[PDB]
Amino acid sequence: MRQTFMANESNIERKWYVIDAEGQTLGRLSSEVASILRGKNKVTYTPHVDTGDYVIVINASKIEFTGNKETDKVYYRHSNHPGGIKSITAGELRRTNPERLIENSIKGMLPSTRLGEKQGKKLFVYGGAEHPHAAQQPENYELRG
Amino acid sequence: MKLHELKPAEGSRKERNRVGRGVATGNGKTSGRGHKGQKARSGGGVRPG
Amino acid sequence: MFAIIETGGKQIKVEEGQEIFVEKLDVNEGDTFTFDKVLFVGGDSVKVGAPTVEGATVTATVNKQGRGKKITVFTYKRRKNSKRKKGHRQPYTKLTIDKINA
Amino acid sequence: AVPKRRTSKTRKNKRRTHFKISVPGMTECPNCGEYKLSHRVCKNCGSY
Amino acid sequence: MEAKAVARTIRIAPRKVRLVLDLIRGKNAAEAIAILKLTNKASSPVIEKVLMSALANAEHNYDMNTDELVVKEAYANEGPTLKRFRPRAQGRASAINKRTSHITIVVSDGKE
Amino acid sequence: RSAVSGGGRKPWKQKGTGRARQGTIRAPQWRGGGIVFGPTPRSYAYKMPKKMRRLALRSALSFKAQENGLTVVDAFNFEAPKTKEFKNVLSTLEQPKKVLVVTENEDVNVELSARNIPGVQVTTAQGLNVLDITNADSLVITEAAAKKVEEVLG
Amino acid sequence: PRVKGGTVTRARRKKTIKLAKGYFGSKHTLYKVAKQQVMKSGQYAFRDRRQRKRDFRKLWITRINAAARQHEMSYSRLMNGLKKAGIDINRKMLSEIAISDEKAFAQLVTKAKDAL
RNA sequence: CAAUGGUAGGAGAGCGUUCUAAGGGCGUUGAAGCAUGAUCGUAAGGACAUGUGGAGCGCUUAGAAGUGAGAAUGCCGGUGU
RNA sequence: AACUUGGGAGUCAGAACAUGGGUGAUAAGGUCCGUGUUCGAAAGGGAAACAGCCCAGACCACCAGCUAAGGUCCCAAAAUA
RNA sequence: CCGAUAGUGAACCAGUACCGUGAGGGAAAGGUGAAAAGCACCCCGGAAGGGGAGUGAAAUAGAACCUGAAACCGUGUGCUUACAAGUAGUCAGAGCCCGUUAAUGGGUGAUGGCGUGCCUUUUGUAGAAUGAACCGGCGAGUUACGAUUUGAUGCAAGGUUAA
Ligand SMILES: [Mg+2]
Ligand SMILES: [Mg+2]
Ligand SMILES: [Mg+2]
Ligand SMILES: [Mg+2]
Repeated sequence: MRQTFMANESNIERKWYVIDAEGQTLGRLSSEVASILRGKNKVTYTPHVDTGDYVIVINASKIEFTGNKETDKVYYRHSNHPGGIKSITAGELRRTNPERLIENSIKGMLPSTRLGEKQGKKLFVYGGAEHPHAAQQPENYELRG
Repeated sequence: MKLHELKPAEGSRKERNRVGRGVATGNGKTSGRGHKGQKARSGGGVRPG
Repeated sequence: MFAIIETGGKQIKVEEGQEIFVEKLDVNEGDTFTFDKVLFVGGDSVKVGAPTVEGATVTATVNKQGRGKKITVFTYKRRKNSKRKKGHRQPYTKLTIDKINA
Repeated sequence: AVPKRRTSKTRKNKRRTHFKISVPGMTECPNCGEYKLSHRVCKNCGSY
Repeated sequence: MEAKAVARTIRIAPRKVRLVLDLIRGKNAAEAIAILKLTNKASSPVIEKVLMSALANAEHNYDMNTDELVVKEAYANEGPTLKRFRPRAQGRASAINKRTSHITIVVSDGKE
Repeated sequence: RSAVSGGGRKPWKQKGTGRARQGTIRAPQWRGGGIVFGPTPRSYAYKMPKKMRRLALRSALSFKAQENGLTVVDAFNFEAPKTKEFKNVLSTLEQPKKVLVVTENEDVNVELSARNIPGVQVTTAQGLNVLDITNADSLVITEAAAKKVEEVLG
Repeated sequence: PRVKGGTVTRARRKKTIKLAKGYFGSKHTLYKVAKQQVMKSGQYAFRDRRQRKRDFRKLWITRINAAARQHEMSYSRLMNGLKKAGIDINRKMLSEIAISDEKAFAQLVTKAKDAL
């Protein structure tokens, strides 16, 4: 138990990032975003505290799918009522409520712990060029190739 | 020898084995008899020969 | 002013004035120990040793050769009348670094 | 029909958090100065 | 600074008396007496007797003013239950506990 | 479970009551009746071969003779039982608190003179035994008793 | 001679109850469940004293990967290059140098890069 | 230098409890019990301190056993849900 | 290592997998034999979870290192090689 | 040899309370203190109880009276807890309280990893197979005689006695 550094809220510094979803594939942007807001790009990563940064995804209506999973790739959900299952294709989610699409794609790549939910709360997705978070002074973030 | 320092002959005495007292002794539950059948019953076993 | 020493089967990052706890060494209380396996020196001037740095002894004063807090190792198999219990207390040596050499 | 397990002390004391009585709806009697039930006769004096 | 009164082996179940005892803990003596006289539970007159006894003990043994007195603590703990039975159907007999209570009230002037 | 009073009827039927099957009220698990394997009256004495008995006596006496714990006196000639005189005799002989006095035969006066001194025991040459010799810190033996013991013990 | 079981059952049960201090409800008061929980705790502690070393190794790995990718270099390549260079600093010490002295870790990155 | 997972099961070494023998001790300036504590040993387990308690009890060596419980729809009591 | 003489046992319900076969229907997580392994009595890593499959046998510490089977976009350690 | 679940069923008005038509069956229940010195008097209360005063070395020794465990029930608090999925622990950990048989200290615990009780019986049990409401006490390889084997010890072509 000798000398491993542990981060706590008294020395965590979270920053803000904008990520453009124009011309990017759903899963490949989502995995990198999940890595950012988990805090895994930080040298000071600590698994029991929420190190990591806030992320804004701005365009999010320009996200693309390979193949033909626009018409395939159906999202199902149950209402907890008998026969209470309904579905929406990925293309319909993109044209109506594209913020939910990217939110859910990134959220599914985060752990289902309490920390995971808290970290997924640091994600703000907008289906259009503009965001209201100018007071937070975000920096543009380019996705790794 | 003295009556407060008396010693038996080495190798003459040995503690007897008490059976069915805990599992660290090795003879705890079934007491060295295995599990079932005549051999496990009290007064079980069969006439010699 | 910041060095990496190799002792026990481990490595420890030390700077002068620090108290370290290592696997038991063969010294007495109040003696001086010299670590001669130094892999890295930091601070303003950096010496990155391939195996060791070559030279760079680290001297320390040894105090309180002791035994750690008692662990009680216990294990049991479930429906088999099998369990084992035994204590353990690791010996350790407490040293205080007083010189990083290079 | 019959309990399947004990009720722990925690569960019991949770169930009886709302098992209590309220203080009486009482007011000082204007004539005699002693407490009485509001809209009732003051039993110490007998007024109103 | 403190006055005590205990009523031992009161033939009322302590779970039943602690309901009324919850209303007067930490209250002023006058308000406590009014609460007791106006709440309609079987345990109210019994607790009132212990309260008045504690107040009298205060006044008579320690000479403290019974106007600055607060109900410092009030509790009931179990006493020696009495075991009885009820004849149920088919010849079976079911136990009945007639429980008893040790009721303690201490009043204080809240000073030293 | 046989010697305990009563308990000869089956306390309740074997099946149907929901209770553990029982057969007597004095079974060992029941309170108030039945000890399984208790003490029984018996003897604890055994025998050792005769030569071993005499070797044990000789070894006890030899141990008491190498520790300088063997004092030989000529005679006792106590004409009346008097404890005080025997105590003075023992003190003049510088004997430890625990001492075994050995006479040739049963000296009534010496026996009576040493009954009430605590830690002094009287015996004859034929009455010697290993436990008594090993208990005493010193032996005070009369010359005639010494010769008799030498004759008897080989 | 008879011996009744006085003052050994209590001491043995009590020092297990004391060892179950802080457990929920029945598990710090009743001997039967306190013993089971102390047993399960001994087993868990034995397993976790081994799990701990691999958990901390993977923590150090993650930190080194994050520190290395700031120099456009993967963890795999960095470790391979440090082996090529003959450097034998553990993952623990690498993580601490990256946390404390960024310049020194940059120097280690270059010395592993030129060992290509 | 080598070995040390383990059930039926074999073997060995020990920890405690009551009693007895002998020696040596402790106790109203407070014994045994009980309670608490952050103490010691590889385990069984051994101390120390301080409260409670108010007259008995350790240690050594050796002898005997009604010598160790979590389970038997166990038995008796007490107390819950 | 093996064998002989003696003291003490327990076992006589086995399971899956692979493979050579009978039976059944080139059915069964079927049943009966031959052969090996594992479980039984085996923790650890992998196979999502999963006695019997794959890797591998826990004397006890360590916040050291190298590998096996399996892996290296995120959950989740390591190639968006 | 037993020291109130033991030792007689019965240490105490016990073959008695009690059960049965009857033969019969059959309990449970010891301990104030050295001395009764067993609380004069005052106060609340109808009383029961209590608080003073006093007796006593001691009164949480006050008559249910030596000690007074555990289950169980309360009253206060230091730290925590109302977005969370829990065989309840363990490993890692900040914050907040505290300070010990002073030693890399004690209490709690945001959050992360791992983690389906125990016994029995089974090829195999988290098992929705068995058993235990909880706590305490009691509760199962013994003794005698013979046989055999191994260790020990004497003596040895001899060894040993039984009544
Ligand atoms: Mg009827
Ligand atoms: Mg079950
Ligand atoms: Mg269930
Ligand atoms: Mg049941």
